[PDB]
Amino acid sequence: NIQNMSLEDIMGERFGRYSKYIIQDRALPDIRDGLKPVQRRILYSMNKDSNTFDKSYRKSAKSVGNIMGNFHPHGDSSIYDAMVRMSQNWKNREILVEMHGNNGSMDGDPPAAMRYTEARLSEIAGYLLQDIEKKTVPFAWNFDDTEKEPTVLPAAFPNLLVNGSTGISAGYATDIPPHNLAEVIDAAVYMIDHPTAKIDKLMEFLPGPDFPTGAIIQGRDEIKKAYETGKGRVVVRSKTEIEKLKGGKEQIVITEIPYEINKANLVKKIDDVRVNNKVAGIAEVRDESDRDGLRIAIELKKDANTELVLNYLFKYTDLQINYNFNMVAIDNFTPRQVGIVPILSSYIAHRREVILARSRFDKEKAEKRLHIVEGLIRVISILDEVIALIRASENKADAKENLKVSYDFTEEQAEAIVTLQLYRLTNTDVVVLQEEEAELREKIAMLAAIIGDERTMYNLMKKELREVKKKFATPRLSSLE
Amino acid sequence: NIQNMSLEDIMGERFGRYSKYIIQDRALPDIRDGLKPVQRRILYSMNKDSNTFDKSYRKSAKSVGNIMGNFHPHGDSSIYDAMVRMSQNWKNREILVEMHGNNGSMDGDPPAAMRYTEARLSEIAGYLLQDIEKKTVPFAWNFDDTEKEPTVLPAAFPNLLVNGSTGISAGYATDIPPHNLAEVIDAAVYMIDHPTAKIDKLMEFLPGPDFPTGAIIQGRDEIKKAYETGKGRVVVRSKTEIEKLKGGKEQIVITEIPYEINKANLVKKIDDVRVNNKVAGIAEVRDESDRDGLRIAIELKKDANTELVLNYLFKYTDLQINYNFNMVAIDNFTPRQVGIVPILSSYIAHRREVILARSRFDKEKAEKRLHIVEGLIRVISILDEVIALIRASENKADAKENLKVSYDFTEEQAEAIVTLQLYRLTNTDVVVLQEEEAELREKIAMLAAIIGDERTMYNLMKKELREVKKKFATPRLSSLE
Amino acid sequence: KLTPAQSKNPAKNELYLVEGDSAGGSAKQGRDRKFQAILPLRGKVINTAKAKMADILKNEEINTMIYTIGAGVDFSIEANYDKIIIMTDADTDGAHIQTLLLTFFYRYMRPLVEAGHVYIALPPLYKMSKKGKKEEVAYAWTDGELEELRKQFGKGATLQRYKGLGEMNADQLWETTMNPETRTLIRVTIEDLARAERRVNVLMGDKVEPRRKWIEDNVKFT
Amino acid sequence: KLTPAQSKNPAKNELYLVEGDSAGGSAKQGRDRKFQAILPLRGKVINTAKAKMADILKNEEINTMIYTIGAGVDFSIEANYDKIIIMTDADTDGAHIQTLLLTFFYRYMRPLVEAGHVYIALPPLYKMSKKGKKEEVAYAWTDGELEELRKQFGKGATLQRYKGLGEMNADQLWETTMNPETRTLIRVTIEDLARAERRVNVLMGDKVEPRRKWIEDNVKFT
DNA sequence: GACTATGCACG
DNA sequence: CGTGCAT
DNA sequence: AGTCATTCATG
DNA sequence: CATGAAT
Ligand SMILES: Cc1c(N2CC[C@@H]([C@H](C)N)C2)c(F)cc2c(=O)n(N)c(=O)n(C3CC3)c12
Ligand SMILES: Cc1c(N2CC[C@@H]([C@H](C)N)C2)c(F)cc2c(=O)n(N)c(=O)n(C3CC3)c12
Ligand SMILES: [Mg+2]
Ligand SMILES: [Mg+2]
Repeated sequence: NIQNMSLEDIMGERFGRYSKYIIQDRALPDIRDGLKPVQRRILYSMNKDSNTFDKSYRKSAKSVGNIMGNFHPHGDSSIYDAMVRMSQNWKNREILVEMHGNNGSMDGDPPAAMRYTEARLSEIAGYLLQDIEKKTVPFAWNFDDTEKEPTVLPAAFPNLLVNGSTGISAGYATDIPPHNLAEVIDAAVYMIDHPTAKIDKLMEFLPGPDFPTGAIIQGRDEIKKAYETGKGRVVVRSKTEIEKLKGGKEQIVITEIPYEINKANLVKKIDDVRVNNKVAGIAEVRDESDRDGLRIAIELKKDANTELVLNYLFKYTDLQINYNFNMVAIDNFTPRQVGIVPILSSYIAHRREVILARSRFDKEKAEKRLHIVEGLIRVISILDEVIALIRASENKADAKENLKVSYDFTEEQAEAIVTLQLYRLTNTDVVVLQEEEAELREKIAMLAAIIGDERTMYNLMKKELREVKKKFATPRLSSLE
Repeated sequence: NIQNMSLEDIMGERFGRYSKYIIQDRALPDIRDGLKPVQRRILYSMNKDSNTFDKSYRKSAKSVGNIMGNFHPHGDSSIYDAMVRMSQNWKNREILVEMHGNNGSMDGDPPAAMRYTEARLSEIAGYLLQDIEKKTVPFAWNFDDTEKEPTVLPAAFPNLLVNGSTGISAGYATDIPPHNLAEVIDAAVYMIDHPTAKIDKLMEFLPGPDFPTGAIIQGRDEIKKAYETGKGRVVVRSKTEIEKLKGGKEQIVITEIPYEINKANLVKKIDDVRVNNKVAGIAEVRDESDRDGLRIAIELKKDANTELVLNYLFKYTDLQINYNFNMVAIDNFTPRQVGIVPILSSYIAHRREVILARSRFDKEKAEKRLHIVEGLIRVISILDEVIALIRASENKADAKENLKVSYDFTEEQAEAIVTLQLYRLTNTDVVVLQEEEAELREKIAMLAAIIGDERTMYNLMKKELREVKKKFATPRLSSLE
Repeated sequence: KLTPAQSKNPAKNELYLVEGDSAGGSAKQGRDRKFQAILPLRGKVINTAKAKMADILKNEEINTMIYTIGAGVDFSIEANYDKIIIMTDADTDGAHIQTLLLTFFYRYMRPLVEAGHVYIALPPLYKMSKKGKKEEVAYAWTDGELEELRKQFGKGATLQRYKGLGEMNADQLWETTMNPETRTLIRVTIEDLARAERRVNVLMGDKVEPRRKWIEDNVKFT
Repeated sequence: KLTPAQSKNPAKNELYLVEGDSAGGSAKQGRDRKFQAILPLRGKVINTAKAKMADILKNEEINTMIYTIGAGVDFSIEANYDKIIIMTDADTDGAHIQTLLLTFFYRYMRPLVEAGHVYIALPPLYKMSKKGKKEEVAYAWTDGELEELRKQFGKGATLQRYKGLGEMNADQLWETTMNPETRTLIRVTIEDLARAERRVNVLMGDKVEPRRKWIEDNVKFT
């Protein structure tokens, strides 16, 4: 009982392990469904556990215990917090979890414990999971080796671009900003038709992001470079209005702040500019925001240096921030830095494989029912003989053999026949059967088209994408200058 | 929008609510299964969720999320801690939860979080739940009104006396010490035969408790009064040995301490007697306990005042404690103070109702199969006619009517007949059927005996109790003086 | 620590005593901060009828309550809010904190209640909703109200039986139990003195034997 | 805070550095307290290669480690244990803490390793059991060992794939990874110096760009 | 149920 | 300084 | 993941 | 000062 290993050979391997798992399976998004494993396990579990948006909300602690015991071998705090985030309209552009209770706020406060809250998945999240039950996607075993897990979701829209991601692993980081579902789908779609799409044209549809907190974004020149290379610096400015106050007084009102900034603290920093008297127009600073509205009123004194003051704040507080594009996702099991183009194409190809796989699944299911139906049809023409023969036999398997040797049915045909209950004998109508057969055969033709006819396939892809667009679209919140 | 209520009328009602729920549904044991609702919900949920002792252990957080979301409307900490306790061989005499990982110790340390541990129910716990699936016991709706919950378990042994309980509610408290499963069952059994059992005779079988930490118990006179009235003071002394040390030195060794005392702290208090030099034989105090053994060695100096010293410690530290009987359980929905007798009788009657209810359940199930079987038998004699008639009909229900009007079968008979699959036609043997019919009828006779024949019923009760005794019995750990 | 109100006005300023940090958070979120304060009670409140004076003054909740309202405990009066409103879960444990709070108020801040400044707030017991983007929810506070609602929403509509304040959002909290124009409050008066002092002492008191009888005679265990 | 050993003997005294308070608890439970100490590491350890000196000395874990072993950090030597043994989960995060610990030891306590006093302990990866009162469990640490075990236990026996130290008891911890006669330990030697200092710096270092290449060139992402 | 230190990359 | 999944 | 206060009865 | 289900 003793081993010798060098310090050199230990560190390399250990760090190797950690870096790997942290790079792939913890911190980085899949470029396809734009999910990190915790998120995906959350969606997948809540969904499997019929915790859909259309049914009653359910006790967060239950959701997590289930995720933790079945899929995600880590801390409940990690699972829960990540759950909570997905419930946050300000952080995500299309929230994927609905949570009842205190799930935090912009003023930065602490979400209530999983023991107080209740959650279900959202509506749009079902879309990511769409078709998962039709063998559309690669499954793995859970750590228990007791249950299987999707490595990726069917992703009925481009969540990666829409919701974004951040973003700290080993050797890489990732920051990706939210984007307008509608806009992104329009880009996606174009690229489907014209694959060799140049960035400039794609920019026409998808031009700059869309932060859930809205606000003003300037850096067209910069957004281009981001969408191109992957890295970019763009400028984000809260949205400003002027209000006039009875008494030769002027108020500066703010109704949108830059993505990912702490309204509670931002306010304190502004009042701090005033007390430490670092500018002239310092008067009163008031945060008057209630549910259903964000309003920050900074009122001035008499020498209304308004333009000077706002402009000062723009530099010296975070009322104006700078945002960074570091678009790093996992493609072919490895970290890649990427721009609108790869993040789009990878998506498309994914939907392709999904759609094909789905169709292959649907066709088989059909051809199997067709096969049984064809037999059911023959059986009717000899019903009397067949029944007598089942009676003659000695066991279930024996009858199945006799049907097969005698009348040349198949296995699957014999089995369906023999399990027929008695009341089914009540209706022996060649006609109704033949109608179903007809439908099955049109279904199969159609499927077989999407499978071996790339153009029609890409067509279906676009149809679905558009459908998702109409259902879920909403107007921009961020403005571009 | 405004109401007026007095302070007098508010307090009474509010306190009423709280006191009630705290007295019944939180802090106090049911005199029958000896459970508090959290415990019972834990057992019931883990069990329903197939988390039995014979299958793999499962991630505590999962167990609790499930309990919390489905049954117990309270804090996970409360649910979990109570779970942990049930996993504790020193606190309970027959642990009802098996937990993997750090579930605490006697040295008083903090059990690991539910996010680290894994648990399943124990083996003996299945016994409390035994027969629950055979309508043996009163069910209620969960708070969601989505699922039903046992208000009491079938309780295949007298857990109330065996594991005990404490014990703090509103207006009442309860303290009950553990007892030897074997001994208690012997008492129970006697009382079944001789109902009007006097305490003195019952004491012969069940004489004094049995703490899992073993030790010495003195107070026969007192144990009598406890078992009689419900209240009692008994004396508990750790178990002491003398060891001789090369050098004219003497060591005092302790290998059992009184129920519910913190070995880590007890040790500190003893070393404290030494440093504060409150007695003469003060030398070194050492706790040398490792897994699989409790050993406390207090070694002396030269003037081996051994008898004087131990005796001093006996008063002035907790090496000797006093234990209190305050036996308060819930009978007929209300708090009652009680002694061996009521806690026994209530149990018996409970097993009675359970057993009868169980039998009623089993008999019905049988008579229903008998009824179908009798029909299956007739159908065979007319198989050919019947089949042709099912073919004639127009739907499932129509065939069922025709069988009923024509051949005078019943509903349940028609239904079983018509759902028969085709392969069943493979074997039309009046004989095998008649054999089953024969068994069913002997089963029913037997059941109907236990139902309407109190003596045989009480007999079955005793048989089962004895069986449980052999399986689960173990020798005493506490000694009586 | 207390979450204050932007303005100082004893004419119409509300002090909310909430059961638990988490619910208080939700409270701070939805609310008119121009004149209402959230002050959370981090767990089960000191029994100011079964605890010496030393302990009471040392208790974090109580002190914060005292210094935030101003008057003192003798007590003096108007500072500092013209409503002290108690917001707890509608459960047994919630009821218990109401007991504990009014005991304190009754004993020390006694004028406050007499002037009718102490209120208890009635969160809804039920939410009725009839899927997704088009979903409708209404609220009920009683046995009978739900009947009316169920008929209105008729078959197909799901009922939720709120287990605590944590189960509802800030907008929801506003609409039902905070917004002056929609809220339904209880107002504690006292309709004697002595009847009260006996009740408060028997229940909240250091005795037990009497509490037990009270419970025997009064708590109906069916 | 540290859980000490009854006796003082630098000849054969073990210092266990455990990943997490909870596992440490289990560690303190099963063990020969006559000569082995548990000292838990409350979460992810300071990067003593990517943190100024001020921070390092201020870090609770590190200081406690330093004062408990004695020597210092210069370092001096024998005080105070004749084995420093690192016990972590067998997972990626466990491996990460091993990285962080040897970095520190390598950089500051460098003689300790050279004298071969630093060990890593190998908890089992698998438990094999074949119901209830009669149940049999055996342990495996590798791909191949489990093969041998599965054949022995043959069909019907269930396998457990330990996800961490928390999943096992104190008796179990003793038998497999603590009891000198049954434990299997790794002993860190260093087979150069410079090769080491480069590896330790590229990996654990304040640079990144190099770490990234190391990962590109070395981390096989299949 | 708040607080409290950490890694990991980056501006 | 702070991000967000991990300890 | 330790710590920290509190209720409720009782020796 | 604890105990053990609650906050
Ligand atoms: C320990 C520990 C901390 N501490 C306590 C003191 C200090 C230690 C000395 N490093 C840092 C700390 F400051 C925060 C956490 C924490 O947030 N979450 N979610 C946790 O699960 N843990 C535990 C590691 C599992 C925490
Ligand atoms: C708040 C609070 C405490 N505190 C912190 C300080 C003091 C406050 C001021 N009353 C009491 C405290 F000291 C312990 C707990 C606690 O153990 N468990 N399981 C909890 O859930 N909570 C919260 C009530 C829900 C606790
Ligand atoms: Mg509650
Ligand atoms: Mg781990």
